[PDB]
Amino acid sequence: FSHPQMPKKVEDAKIAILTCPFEPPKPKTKHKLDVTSVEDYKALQKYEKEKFEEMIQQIKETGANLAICQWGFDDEANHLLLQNNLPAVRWVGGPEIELIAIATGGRIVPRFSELTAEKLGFAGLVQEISFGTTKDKMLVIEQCKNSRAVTIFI
Amino acid sequence: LSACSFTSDMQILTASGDGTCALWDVESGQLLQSFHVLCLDLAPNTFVSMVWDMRSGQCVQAF
Amino acid sequence: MMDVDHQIAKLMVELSKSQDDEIGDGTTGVVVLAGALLEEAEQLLDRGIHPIRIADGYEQAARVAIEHLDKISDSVL
Amino acid sequence: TNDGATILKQMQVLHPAARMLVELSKAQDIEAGDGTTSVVIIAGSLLDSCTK
Amino acid sequence: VKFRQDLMNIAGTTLSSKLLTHHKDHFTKLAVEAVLRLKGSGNLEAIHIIKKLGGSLADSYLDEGFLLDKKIGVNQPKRIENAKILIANTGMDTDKIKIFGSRVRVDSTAKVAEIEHAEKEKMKEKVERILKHGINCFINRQLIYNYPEQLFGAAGVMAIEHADFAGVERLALVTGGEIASTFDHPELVKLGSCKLIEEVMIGEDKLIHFSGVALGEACTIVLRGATQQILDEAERSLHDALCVLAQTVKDSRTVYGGGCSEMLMAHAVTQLANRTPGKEAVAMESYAKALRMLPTIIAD
Amino acid sequence: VVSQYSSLLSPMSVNAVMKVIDPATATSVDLRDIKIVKKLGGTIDDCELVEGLVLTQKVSNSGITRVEKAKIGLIQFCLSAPKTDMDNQIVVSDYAQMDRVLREERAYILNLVKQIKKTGCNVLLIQKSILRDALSDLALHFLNKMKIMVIKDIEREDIEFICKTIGTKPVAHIDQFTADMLGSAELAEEVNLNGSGKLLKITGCASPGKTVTIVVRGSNKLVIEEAERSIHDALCVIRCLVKKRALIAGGGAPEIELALRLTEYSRTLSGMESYCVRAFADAMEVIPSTLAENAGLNPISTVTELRNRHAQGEKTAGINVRKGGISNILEELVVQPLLVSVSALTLATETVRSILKIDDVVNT
Amino acid sequence: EGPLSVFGDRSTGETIRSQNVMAAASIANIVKSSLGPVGLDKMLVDDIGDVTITNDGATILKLLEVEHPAAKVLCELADLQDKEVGDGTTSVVIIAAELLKNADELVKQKIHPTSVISGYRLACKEAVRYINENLIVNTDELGRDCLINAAKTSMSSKIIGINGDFFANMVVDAVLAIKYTDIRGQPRYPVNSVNILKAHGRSQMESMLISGYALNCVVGSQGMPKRIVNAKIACLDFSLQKTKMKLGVQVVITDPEKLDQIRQRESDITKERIQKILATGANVILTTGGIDDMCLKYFVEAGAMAVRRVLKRDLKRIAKASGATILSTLANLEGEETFEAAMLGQAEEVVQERICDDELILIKNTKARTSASIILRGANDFMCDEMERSLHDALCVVKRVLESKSVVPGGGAVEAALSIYLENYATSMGSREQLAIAEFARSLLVIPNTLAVNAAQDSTDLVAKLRAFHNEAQVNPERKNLKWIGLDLSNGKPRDNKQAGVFEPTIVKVKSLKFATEAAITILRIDDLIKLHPES
Ligand SMILES: Nc1ncnc2c1ncn2[C@@H]1O[C@H](COP(=O)(O)OP(=O)(O)O)[C@@H](O)[C@H]1O
Ligand SMILES: Nc1ncnc2c1ncn2[C@@H]1O[C@H](COP(=O)(O)OP(=O)(O)O)[C@@H](O)[C@H]1O
Ligand SMILES: [Mg+2]
Ligand SMILES: [Mg+2]
Ligand SMILES: [Mg+2]
Ligand SMILES: [Mg+2]
Repeated sequence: FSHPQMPKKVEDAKIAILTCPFEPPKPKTKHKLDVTSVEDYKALQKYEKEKFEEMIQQIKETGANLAICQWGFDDEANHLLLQNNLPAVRWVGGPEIELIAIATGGRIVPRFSELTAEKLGFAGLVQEISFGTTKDKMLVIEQCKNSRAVTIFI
Repeated sequence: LSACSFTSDMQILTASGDGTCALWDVESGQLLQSFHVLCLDLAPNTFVSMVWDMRSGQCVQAF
Repeated sequence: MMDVDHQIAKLMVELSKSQDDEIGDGTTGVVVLAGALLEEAEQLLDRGIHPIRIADGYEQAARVAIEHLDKISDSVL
Repeated sequence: TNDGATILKQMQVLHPAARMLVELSKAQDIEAGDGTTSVVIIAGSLLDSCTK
Repeated sequence: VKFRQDLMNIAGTTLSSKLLTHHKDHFTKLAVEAVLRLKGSGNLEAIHIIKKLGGSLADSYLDEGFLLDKKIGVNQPKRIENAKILIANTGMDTDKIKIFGSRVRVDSTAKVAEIEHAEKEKMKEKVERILKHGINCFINRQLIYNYPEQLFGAAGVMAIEHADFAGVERLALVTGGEIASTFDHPELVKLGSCKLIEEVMIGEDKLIHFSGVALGEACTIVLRGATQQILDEAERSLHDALCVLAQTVKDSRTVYGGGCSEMLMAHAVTQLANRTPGKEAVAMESYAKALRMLPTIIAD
Repeated sequence: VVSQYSSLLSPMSVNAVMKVIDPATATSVDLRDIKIVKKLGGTIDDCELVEGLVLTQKVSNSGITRVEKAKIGLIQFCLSAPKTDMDNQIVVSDYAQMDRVLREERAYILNLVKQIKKTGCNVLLIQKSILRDALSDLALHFLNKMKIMVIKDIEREDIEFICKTIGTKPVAHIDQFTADMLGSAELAEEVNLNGSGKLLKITGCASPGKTVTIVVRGSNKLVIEEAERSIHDALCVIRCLVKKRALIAGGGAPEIELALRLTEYSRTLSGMESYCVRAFADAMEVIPSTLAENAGLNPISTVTELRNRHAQGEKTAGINVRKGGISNILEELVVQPLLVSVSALTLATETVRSILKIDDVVNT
Repeated sequence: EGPLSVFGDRSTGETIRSQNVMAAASIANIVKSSLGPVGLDKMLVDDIGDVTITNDGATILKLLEVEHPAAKVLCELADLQDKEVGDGTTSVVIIAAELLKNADELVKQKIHPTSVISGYRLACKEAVRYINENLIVNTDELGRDCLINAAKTSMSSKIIGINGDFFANMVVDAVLAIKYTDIRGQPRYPVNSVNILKAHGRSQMESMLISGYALNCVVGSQGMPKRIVNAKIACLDFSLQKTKMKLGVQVVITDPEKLDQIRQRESDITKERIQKILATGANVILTTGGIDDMCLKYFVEAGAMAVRRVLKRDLKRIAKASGATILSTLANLEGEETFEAAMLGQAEEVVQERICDDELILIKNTKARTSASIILRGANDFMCDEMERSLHDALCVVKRVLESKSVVPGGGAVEAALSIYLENYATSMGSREQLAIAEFARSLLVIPNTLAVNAAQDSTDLVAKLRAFHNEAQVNPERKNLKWIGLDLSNGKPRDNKQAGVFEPTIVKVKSLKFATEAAITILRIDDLIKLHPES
């Protein structure tokens, strides 16, 4: 889990699979945004803050209990996720993202505006697993309804 | 010293045969965090040597 | 039989050869005794005593020991 | 220098026991600041007695 | 009480072989208290071991609170009683708006100065939002630049900066605070608490001391030694003792040492071998022979 | 090596330690509060104890080298053209905008300097700045025209020391630069060390809070380094006295008494450990032997005489180099804190015990 | 090697002491031949054919390539004496080496080095006290003759010694020219404000003392006049060039019509600045920055001089001498861009003088302050360089004499008197300090011995006669006038050096004694050397 103070065990998790980093949007085309006055600076600051709040609210509106991202996120998004009782994991690889989507029966959502309740996955138990005196953690997603994918832990 | 890829000019990425890259900043001059090396390419808040994340201080993608 | 290079080692070898020549027995006791004497002289020198004084004291003690050996000797047929 | 800790640090001793003595002098300097020469001599004398 | 006695015995047996056997009793009490302060958590990283050169090995101790090896700001107070901790992971250092494609493009330096004043006002408003929580101390994971430091000093608030991820996690565990990154909801963020914060003199380095902590589920063990090698070996021995104690806390089943377990297992193996025909009996006997060889080496 | 200068350095070191601590409360001394400055030239007799702050930086002004009743102020921002944290550019599309930019920059710098001057500040310290010009030519000219001493490139690590010394609160934005952030001082002068360099000394302060500076001078580099090391040793001795308030005699007296009493104790430890305790005592006998040997006396006779005198009943008896024999060492005022000897014994014994547990060497 | 196990060499005991004494003696013997009026200069080839001919000890020891640390100590001692006093650089090295040699001789006799160090310290303190109490002459009793004699003594042993009758007057006039007073009324003589220019050509007697300042620069453009009668000097610290916007300013053109106006203003800004400067009546304009061709044309049309790339220290000296003011920028406190006549310096003439196919600017008779400058003429560059070094020594000596108004007799008189007094006084202090002080007194005799040896004369009998004279002066209260008896190297006979005009500043002897004693103590304090092998 991204924030160390998040709960280590989630039951009946409604997983939301996302491939958009929880950061302010960025055009792919070479772009420059011009700030020409103090009002422009204030508008930009408010825009960033409202983008963070809006993305968190959009995630929370679907009723999800767990958010899985692929590209990571920054401090404000992490603390908002912790503050709204939304455990999350970041930097999940692409193959692992699609495996989670298959196992949990949830779709892969490329941006928050397209995230709905029907695209949410489901898992009976999502837990963080320790391995003794090694400070290494590994997330486990299991107890899915009709998981079409399996993993072997040796 | 092998790699001294000056970055976002607020930060400096430096590395050598030690094997642990170091993140410095110009103004303060304080080592922000030493990531547990010959290349220090940045994002074409993250860089690759193993991809590291500023926001978490850990390797995020290995290849 | 040893192939030594240090001069003091050669002195020890010649001491054993002398003991063998005059007596024929005790060729190992002399080396151990000399080593012990020099080992004690090491700390004596470290305490700040001129080595000539150490040698003179060793000679006096050796004279005393030889006299005592003559005293406690026993004769055989 | 006459300082024992500086003398020990400046010359690059190679034997592990000498390195430990250097660290001992450094620790004595840290805790007290004087006697950095006496402590090493005391340790050497203790080990010399340990020989016999 | 019997479990505490078992923890004592296990820590003593683990430390018997190592260099800490000189002060086995003191170090056993030290390690047992350090493990028990975790309140059943397995986080061995919550126990911080600080190695300070000089002093005797018996001078090592477990601080009743927590020790931080960071520094306080310039004009900020050096001592706070009944502290109200706020642990954060924010910028506090020329935090540019995260729209990387943005830039300032004007036609006069007066506009540039106005934008600079706007940036400074944004930092000031951020500091005011932080101070709205009603705090005395502020620990940030990242760096704090001169302007926020001056604002904190004028507010009479300690601003400990550059406390890394481990540092902020340990502070949150020991004081009960919440590692925040936004300050628009002061009522939704829990604040850490402790009776006293001050600076202590350990050897020749100055450290920040947290006393009378609230939760205390994080320990700082100070190691004093005569050489760096002694300090490293003491750290390794304490790591072994803490690991074994944590494992025993996780699983309380215990077996007797001093070769007793090896003798019992080897006796069972020999009993099995006496009932087995063929060369498998010889292999079993060799297995038991190795099991006996273990305490044989111990006695050797 | 600084023993003919002891009559100068020892009171200097005692005063330096006592200035930075509270005698009624302090249990330890932070030696970082006593800064030592090395300047080549002169002799060790030229060492001084500065009650104020000594800076090695050069005054950027010309002709303003002495300020009386100074009002020093620290600046952590830059006195140059405005430059936001974001990427900033100025776009010129008309010819009038050129001299408009010039005039507006001049007005901005002038406003900054006027705001600084209105507070009454006359000595300005500017923190070292990278990626931005801390001091501009316009800023320097304007400050010179208003009779303000300017010292730039102040290191970031010295801010705390300067603030504790002269009582200045650092200022990072011109908005908060007010009178109460200044630190008054009787004199701020840049002195000349007889052609061996220049030092800026700010002596006299309204609130001289627990900080002192020592200027070390010498003929060549080597004696200067050794003088600094010796002064540090003296400060550490006074720190030891501050920590544990116990004084013990010197000149080999503690080692002789320790060897005698440990031999007596070993005689009551019948068994196999008695030999080890005897060896311990004979090893502690070494320090007085070295003391006698270095003085040119006879080590054996001097050591045995000292041991006999200690056994007679007097414990403050040791090697007397001035007289050349054995005498009551307290008459020569050769004393040292007990902490030094206790720490020496404890650390040496721990190191020996650690070494005795090693029985193999493995090459990695 | 052995049980110590250190990767390097180690010398202990008498070996390292002898090595240190050998190194110090080598350094002393390098420069021993260049002491006193009968001394000789030296050639120093710089491995690529560069030749340096000098008699100054500091220059010789600085140009040499030394490796032994105990010898680097003496070289740095000479450099320190040069920096802090300016004279007696060879004497201090010689005295320190002799002190170290005699101290090691005592140590070899099982005298502890601490006793020798204590004796040396006591002897140095007593020698300083005796010099300050008995061997000083007040300059007010003599006048300008004392300064002239001190300068002439300074030029002795130098390439300009024979021409001392002229060079001493030149030095004294130059020093008195730059005299200024500060707060508390202490007169200060800021040497290094006398610019010294070297230009081969005519004989040494053709050296000129400029009543003003000499600039080693030329006018930017050939079109300007090369002589102004009533100069109005304006000093600038910025370049007079085409205006270019800084890094933070960018020119973006969307309407093509504005480009011509922008490019016009790009030079009109500098044109307006130059017009503002010239409108106040300035005739000579000196700037540390560059000047393009169009600005030079403006100055040509205005009929005014303009010198570019002027050194900053030269500009500061010009501003101080002429009463001008350095202006790094044209910006008043009203936010405008002005230049009023109050910043203009004045001079009675500015000339583009020609000196041996080279031209330089002569600013003559600056007002509001008198300045000085010296142009040295010689056979070649080596002569001019040695002249500059000797002239600097003379200026330093005159500065010391004018600041501290006490002088001492020269020619080894002080050394002999100190030797006699110290060997007499050693009988009262200590038992081994007696020997230490006696050896200090004997070591002080190396200066007259070297002076006598250099003159190819019997040193033994001359030093004996000098010692007898000083002993009679010390033991007979009625013959106290014999304290001034020194050495006359021309005839090899004792001579009253006070009436002979052979003087030195007291600070020279005092600082030489203190520095040499400290260096000898520092070297003598070593008894073991560890030389770690290089890592490569
Ligand atoms: N004047 C003196 N007379 C006799 N003994 C002295 C005198 N000064 C110092 N000592 C002794 O010399 C020993 C060594 O002190 P020193 O060399 O200054 O530092 P360190 O203890 O680090 O070697 C001390 O134990 C002290 O007792
Ligand atoms: N005219 C003179 N007659 C006799 N002795 C002189 C005369 N001029 C100088 N001396 C002596 O010669 C000594 C050597 O001076 P010198 O070597 O030229 O100075 P430095 O040591 O700076 O090179 C001086 O101590 C001085 O007393
Ligand atoms: Mg036999
Ligand atoms: Mg000491
Ligand atoms: Mg074990
Ligand atoms: Mg001279």
